[PDB]
Amino acid sequence: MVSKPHGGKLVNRVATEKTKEKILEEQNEFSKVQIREGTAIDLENIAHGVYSPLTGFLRKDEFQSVLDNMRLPNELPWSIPIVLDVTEKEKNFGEGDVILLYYNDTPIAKMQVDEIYTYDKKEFAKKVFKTDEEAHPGVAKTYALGEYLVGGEIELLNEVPNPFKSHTLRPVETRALFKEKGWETIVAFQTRNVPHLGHEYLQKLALTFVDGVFVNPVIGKKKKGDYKDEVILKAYETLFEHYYPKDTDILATVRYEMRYAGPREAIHHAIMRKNFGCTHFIVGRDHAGVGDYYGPYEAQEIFQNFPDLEISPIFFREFYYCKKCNAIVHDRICPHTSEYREHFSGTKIRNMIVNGELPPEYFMRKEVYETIRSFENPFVDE
Amino acid sequence: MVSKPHGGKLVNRVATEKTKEKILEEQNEFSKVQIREGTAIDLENIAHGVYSPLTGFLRKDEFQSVLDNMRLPNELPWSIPIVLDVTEKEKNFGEGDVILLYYNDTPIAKMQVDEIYTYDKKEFAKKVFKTDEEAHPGVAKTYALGEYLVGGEIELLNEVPNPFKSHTLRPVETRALFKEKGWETIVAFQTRNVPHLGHEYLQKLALTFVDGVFVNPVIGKKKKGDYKDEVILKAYETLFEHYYPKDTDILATVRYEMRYAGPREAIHHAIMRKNFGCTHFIVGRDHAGVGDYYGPYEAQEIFQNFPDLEISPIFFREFYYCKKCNAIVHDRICPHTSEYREHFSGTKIRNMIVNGELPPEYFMRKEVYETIRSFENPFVDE
Ligand SMILES: [Zn+2]
Ligand SMILES: [Zn+2]
Repeated sequence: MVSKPHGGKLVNRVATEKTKEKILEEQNEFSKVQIREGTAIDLENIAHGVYSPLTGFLRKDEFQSVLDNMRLPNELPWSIPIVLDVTEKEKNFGEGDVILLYYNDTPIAKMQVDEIYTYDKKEFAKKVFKTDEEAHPGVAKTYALGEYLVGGEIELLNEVPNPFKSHTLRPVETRALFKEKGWETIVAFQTRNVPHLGHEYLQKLALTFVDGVFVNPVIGKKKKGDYKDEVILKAYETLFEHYYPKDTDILATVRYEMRYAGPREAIHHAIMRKNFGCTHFIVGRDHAGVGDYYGPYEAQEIFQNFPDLEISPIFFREFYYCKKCNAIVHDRICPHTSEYREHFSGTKIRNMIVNGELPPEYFMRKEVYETIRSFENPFVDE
Repeated sequence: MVSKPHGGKLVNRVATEKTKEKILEEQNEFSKVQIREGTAIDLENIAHGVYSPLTGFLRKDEFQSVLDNMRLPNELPWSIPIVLDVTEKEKNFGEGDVILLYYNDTPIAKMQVDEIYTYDKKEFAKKVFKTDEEAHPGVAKTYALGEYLVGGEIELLNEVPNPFKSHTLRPVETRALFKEKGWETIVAFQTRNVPHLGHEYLQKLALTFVDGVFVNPVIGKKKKGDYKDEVILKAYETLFEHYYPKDTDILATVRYEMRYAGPREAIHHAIMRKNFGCTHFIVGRDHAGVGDYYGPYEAQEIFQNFPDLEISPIFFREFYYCKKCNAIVHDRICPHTSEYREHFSGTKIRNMIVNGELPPEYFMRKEVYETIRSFENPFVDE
């Protein structure tokens, strides 16, 4: 098969050097609106076509459509609302104006404001997140938004500084990379942790029916205790060098603030990976879900409502390392009792390292452990 | 699918207790013909339906058809000639007579002689074995046969004494066993050696797409150096107990003298396994072939000429244990050089044990080794 960008064509909303030049000369005659970091990232994903066919923030009819149907008005799958919020005090502009969107003191984007509209916060929250419980991070963030959403097209002037720009290839680059290597089918594997054997098992299992693997670590906010992103990248570089043939794998990052919308977000992740050029998308259990809100297989079941998605989700059956079979196996072929079975848990393996323990090599490749240990502190303190 | 016996129906040519009674009272009025042990085994396989639809030894038109087309006159696949040979001196009978076939001083079968015919030994040999080189065991055995072949139906009175009768279930028993366990698809795995990890890998790999596995050790002539058959059976019993879930495997023996006909014999083995009730038949490299006569994949390629065989051959791609991946892998997913790779060789593993060495556990399950070692001598001295 061939991977076509969501909506037919890859969006490019980067500003010409002529536009960025004049904007900053004439910036005092443009209303400024402050945005959060998550939004500045959304704006680079719009500009670089990661959110194709979006060309800016959603207008009213599109927002309502996304809430009610997870589709755009024209029926194209779209499941995560991409919106810009302002309060009454922050609203120093009107419909038709051109405004500048600032992150701190940096102008990130100019925006042609098409529509300024209101919304029901309780409907927003319940429909996106399937709950109106304030304990849910996303419901809490929805309830904190400004009263007004602002729809219209953007042009990217500046982007938030990225330490790993070298790894952050945009969709036009990953597509050309797939084509150079002769890959017609490509499987996306999304992660925010170092690779364990379970991860490798799935990726090499996909290698049997797909030409290549696109490992796509997400750069986002870090809880205290997570692996530093540098660590995830170096660990994966060690894995590929030592255990993968050379023309089977591509590693590039993408910046994206998780909304923890559960199954509604798995569709979004598939759309982003489609835009990168992928034909297939591995989906695991509890994907982008928050415990006690979404079922483990919920994020798999939702793809039944999107036959038209044109990227193939891949669901794998349960598996575990067996210490008597000495192999990754499954219940159908292994008769051994629970003490021989080791289920893979990125969290248990991380806590091991945090507690000063060595993961067995049926959990973690020796060389991957040595790479993690080569950092004086591989974990975020903030 | 459902497994139907070759030709539609399972042959039973066992003699009634009334026939065996009178035959031995009136034996002095029946010509006796001495047969080889291989032939007495052929006769039990005919009687118990292992050779369905055969009901005795082939007549002239059928023999010619099998040589030229590997099919019976009615076009049914049949590839190995099942014939009874006598010399001029041994021929104490005529067409229409009823004769007794003796192995030593034991009457094994009575036979209604339909046809006594001649044949060209050089054609026989070249067509069955693809060579007329006397160095080929089968060509040498063909050249030693009596000048006359004898066609006609048999009835089994006595069979060669079998130490493992308890394991030698006939096709009517294995079919009923499959049905009792609810297996609709069954895969045959044929062997004459103890199980190594490669064997287990294939059998459990088949378990993913088939309901059960039918491991079918062949009892036949033993070269000096082979494992005793008792050892193969106990080793497999240890393997299943320790590494297989309980309702996935069935182990029964069959007695059969290999003709070393290469690909022509792989079709015969599939027909025998079909008659046992199997739907699928694993075929490995150099199956029933003699080195420097048949290609490694020759025995796979021949099934292209038998679409109508109604038992599905299974061909597996190359694989090997990797001592850095620590797993059975393949070239597509493993980049490591030749010193990390261990290809499975039942012969190399046997020579290890003969030379007093311990096979690594990536070659042989600890418990399987301990079972073999539990015999004071696990190898045949003659
Ligand atoms: Zn096990
Ligand atoms: Zn390897």
